[PDB]
Amino acid sequence: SMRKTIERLLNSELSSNSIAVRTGVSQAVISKLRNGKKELGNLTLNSAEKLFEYQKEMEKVDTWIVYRGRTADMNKSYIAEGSTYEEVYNNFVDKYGYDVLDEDIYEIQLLKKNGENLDDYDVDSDGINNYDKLDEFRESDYVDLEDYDYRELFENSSSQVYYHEFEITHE
Amino acid sequence: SMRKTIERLLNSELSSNSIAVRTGVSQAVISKLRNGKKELGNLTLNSAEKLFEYQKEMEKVDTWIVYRGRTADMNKSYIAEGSTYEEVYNNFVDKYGYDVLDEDIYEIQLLKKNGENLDDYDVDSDGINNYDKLDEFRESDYVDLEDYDYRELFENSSSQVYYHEFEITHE
Repeated sequence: SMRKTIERLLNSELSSNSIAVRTGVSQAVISKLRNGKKELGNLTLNSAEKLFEYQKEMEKVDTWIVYRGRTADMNKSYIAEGSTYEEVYNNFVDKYGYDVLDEDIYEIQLLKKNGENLDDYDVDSDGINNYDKLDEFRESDYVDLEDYDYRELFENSSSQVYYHEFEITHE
Repeated sequence: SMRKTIERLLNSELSSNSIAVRTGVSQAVISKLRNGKKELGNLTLNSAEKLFEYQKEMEKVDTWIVYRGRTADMNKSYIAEGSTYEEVYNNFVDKYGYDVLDEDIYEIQLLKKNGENLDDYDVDSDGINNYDKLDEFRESDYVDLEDYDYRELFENSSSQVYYHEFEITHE
């Protein structure tokens, strides 16, 4: 855990008790670090990591995502929000349901992520048609969708929502 | 220090006395770490740093980082490389420019690292809008970004590049 980051935490206006509660390091240690009775280099690696990780979180850039979707006819508009693409997807389905995005988009994304073949699953605009292979695939061990895959769930979709915009802010 | 690097040193074939003469760390401590008498967490920050800095210099020549960035266009992907995360960023900006990563991500990360409140800088999806206060901060005395911050500039970006992969030799 780098000393310069721990020093930024120790020279901060936070109370020694508040640092202790939030990090799990004793107030006694924090106080001795702040008054010079204990040198920072004398901290154990575990406690140094706890202080370093808390200060990194205090300096972490935040992310907020606003999704805007439009139908090809531009009659209907959709808006979903969240700090990750999964939360945006969850907000979208909570607001508009699970039948607005392309059919089986979640499963199709899983198949694409695992190296599977679209021809084998009879993928169609209506949806995956070969259900028996898909049920066997669920029994098969596979890698779960990552956060980026939830963004692709919107972008791979064209049946009802054709226009997809993701506005990101770090404020 | 970083555990992973120190764990490489202890596990890799070397003499505890040769480690002692090269690093200055007591042979008793190196032996106790290897035999499980001393846990790496209980090692003081001073000794952990001396062990880490040694292994780092012995791996500096062989250390390479490859970054891969995914976008909505499957055909369009970004590659950057370097011995440090900062070098990876410099290769990325030389090859692709400064308008691919999220707006003003470098400056926003710098502001956050220095404890600045983004409200004062009028941050939104367009980036920093209050250029006057940014000019004051640039002319102020501030802490520069450290190496891990450059990995974060890619990791926190989600507008154009939303999936980030780092391949590190760690040797």
